[PDB]
Amino acid sequence: MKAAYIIKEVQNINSEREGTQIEATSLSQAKRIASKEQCFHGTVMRIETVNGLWLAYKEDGKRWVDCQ
Amino acid sequence: ILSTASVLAFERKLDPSDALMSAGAWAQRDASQEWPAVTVREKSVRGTISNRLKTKDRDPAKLDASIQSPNLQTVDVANLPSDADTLKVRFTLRVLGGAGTPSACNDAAYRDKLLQTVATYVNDQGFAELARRYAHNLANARFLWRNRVGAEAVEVRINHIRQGEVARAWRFDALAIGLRDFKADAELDALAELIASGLSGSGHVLLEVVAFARIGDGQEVFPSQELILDKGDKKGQKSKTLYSVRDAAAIHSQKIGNALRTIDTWYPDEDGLGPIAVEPYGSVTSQGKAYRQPKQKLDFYTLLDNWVLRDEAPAVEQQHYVIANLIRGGVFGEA
Amino acid sequence: ILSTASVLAFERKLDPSDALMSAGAWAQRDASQEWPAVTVREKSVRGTISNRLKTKDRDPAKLDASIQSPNLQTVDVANLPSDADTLKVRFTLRVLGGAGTPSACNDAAYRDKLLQTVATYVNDQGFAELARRYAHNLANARFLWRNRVGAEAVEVRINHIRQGEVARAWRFDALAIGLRDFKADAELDALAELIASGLSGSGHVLLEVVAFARIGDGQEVFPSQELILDKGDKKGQKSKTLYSVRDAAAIHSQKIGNALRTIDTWYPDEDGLGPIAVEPYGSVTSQGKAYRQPKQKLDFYTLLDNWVLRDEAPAVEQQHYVIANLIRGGVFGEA
Amino acid sequence: AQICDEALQYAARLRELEPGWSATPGCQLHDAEQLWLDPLRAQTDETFLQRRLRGDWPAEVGNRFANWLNRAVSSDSQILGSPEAAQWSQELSKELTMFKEILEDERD
Repeated sequence: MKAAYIIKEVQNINSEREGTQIEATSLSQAKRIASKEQCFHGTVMRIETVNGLWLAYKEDGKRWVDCQ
Repeated sequence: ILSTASVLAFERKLDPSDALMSAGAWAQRDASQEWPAVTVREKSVRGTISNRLKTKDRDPAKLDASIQSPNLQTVDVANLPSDADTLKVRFTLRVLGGAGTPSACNDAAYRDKLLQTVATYVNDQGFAELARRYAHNLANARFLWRNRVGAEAVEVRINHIRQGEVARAWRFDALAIGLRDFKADAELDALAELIASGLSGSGHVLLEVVAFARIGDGQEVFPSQELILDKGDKKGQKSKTLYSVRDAAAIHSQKIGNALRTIDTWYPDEDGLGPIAVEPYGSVTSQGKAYRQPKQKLDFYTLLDNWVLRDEAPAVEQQHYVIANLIRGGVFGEA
Repeated sequence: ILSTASVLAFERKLDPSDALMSAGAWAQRDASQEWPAVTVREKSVRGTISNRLKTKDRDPAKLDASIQSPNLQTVDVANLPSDADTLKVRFTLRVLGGAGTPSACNDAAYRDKLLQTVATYVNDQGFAELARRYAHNLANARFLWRNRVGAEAVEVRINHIRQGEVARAWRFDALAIGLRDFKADAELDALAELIASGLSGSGHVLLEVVAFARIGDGQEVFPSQELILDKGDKKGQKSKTLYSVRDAAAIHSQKIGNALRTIDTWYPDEDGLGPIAVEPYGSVTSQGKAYRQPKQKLDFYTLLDNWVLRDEAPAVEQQHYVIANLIRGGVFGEA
Repeated sequence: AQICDEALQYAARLRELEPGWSATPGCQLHDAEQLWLDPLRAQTDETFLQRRLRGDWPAEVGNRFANWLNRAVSSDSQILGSPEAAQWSQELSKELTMFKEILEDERD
């Protein structure tokens, strides 16, 4: 249940940084942690596994687009 | 009440180009038009492991097992030819002017107040400090990033280009003009008045900037570095790729622009480090530190909202920094 | 508390160039500027199977079935011309200086402690032992890796090149100087003082290192080896690809840089094995072993972490090794 | 086992479906394979490549296929250091021997 997730907050939908690692129960919990840990205004969150597979992203002002 | 605008976008004044690098022999820098370009080619390296192990890989047998199977890479390398000792980095710089007018703004009243504030700054003290510091960054070859640090003799040639040819040409010694002091000169103030006329909008300026570097016969020059796709193996890894426009190594335009913006000596921490680049929350990423933190009232955004909305004009150094940020460009405004 | 920094990145001092190899006859070594280069060409080989058999393919019929079908390759080979008995390997070496200052570092206090540490090192003793050993590895042609082992007579000419020409010329006998003993000499002391004036930051040093080797008429020279893409059939397999810059064989520059760094005599194993190349976890990849394992407290990382953080200065040989590692460069720092 | 069965069936339908292995030559086809072109090199060329396939017995493809399989294991130091690497290499060698001996008898 305590699955590890990677949270990147990047400039547009296709930009890569390193993102911090959390440990959450569910993906709906990681969507709620990542929306709290958004430093800047015009950035785009994204949730990853530890290998690089995507889970979800969210532009600012819109809602969570969910691919895998 | 004059709230700030939701959108703001300032276009980029001081547009540089991609800096093409070519190679040739010193003492014929005046014939440096047919100089052949520095070609990016490939070479393959081996590596023993030299990183800090995480105490679990500190077994002797695991370490010997790691150093028995080394990583094979291919890297891009760029070198001068074996009969030339001068690197010629050549780019053009166009200064536009109209530094206050945004390219997007919702609130009209904020736009009038911001244009009024910028016109007040231009009337009180024109682009004279900023053009002096941009002329210093054009004078010393700071845009030569790592091709400068071991150079014997660097010479920068700046030509102001009118309708089809040069109108006024300069020639500097980039090693006498240090990387950390903004002194005065007789040619530097001429270049500063030219860039001042450019940024004010009272003239068209197109400077062709050439910089020669005495590095040595066939050493390693350092063009700008692209990023990698990394979909292949770890033996044909291609771990480092270099930028090149057409069979010719080059530095990115935004790296030249980051070098030209290194004018900020007004950050509240130690000035024994020297000038940094004008960024909001003025930060250097090689040193990983954020000067002008928002805890102190000295970042870009609090200075802008205090100067524009509630009319708290800061000192002339901080408004020099803010107008350098508006010349830099960006997207500002909340959501 | 002063923990270690997250990132650290020291530039490579002692930059060499890609060692071009040309060829000619001995006793006209003084006119060796228009010598034609050693070109990499191809030949085909036909090999029998020779490796060990893993106890299943030890059948006699399967063995004769394997030796009835040999492999075909097309190797790159580089030979001297049939009327030349001297290999000329030419490269330039540039000594930069400023060995203690990193390029990238997060912790300001770690940066100050490290700069203070290297300052106390250079104040208590200058780059005198290290420059002596670097001048030794320049003197004995160790950068000639396998072109040296069968040589009749090796001569190394080193020219300190000032503004356009040579300021101080050396000449050595590389067989008189052993590959394992650091003695004292007249010319080698002047060379060590020149490299000391380079590394200390007191001047511009650019040496042109030319090495002649009596190998014989038309023997095989050994340029560095490129890796192959492995794309085709096993008859035109192209098993060996040799490095070449422009129709001229060459040794990689990192091989010359590894050869100049063989100064580490201070590793805890037996000194009869000779000096090794200065690396963290000092390891020769030919012998597959890792001297200065992290179990002993003699690798680079624990020595630096004790010297900087808790002020435990080692013996002068271990700090010689540490400053040679800082001159070597690298990316240091954990995740 | 299912992996090498699907590899063999893929080779079977690719080699017996169309003449596309002998459709157009070039410089790069990985022509050391010779398993995806079984009747493609014998039915038209009876003396040229048929002796180059009957005497060679082209079966070295299992090693490149094995190197293709070694990307499927996660290249971690922990699974490399434990005995799972030895057990894994053991079962790959067994099923690779099976793939080799079935690839071998193609000339009959």
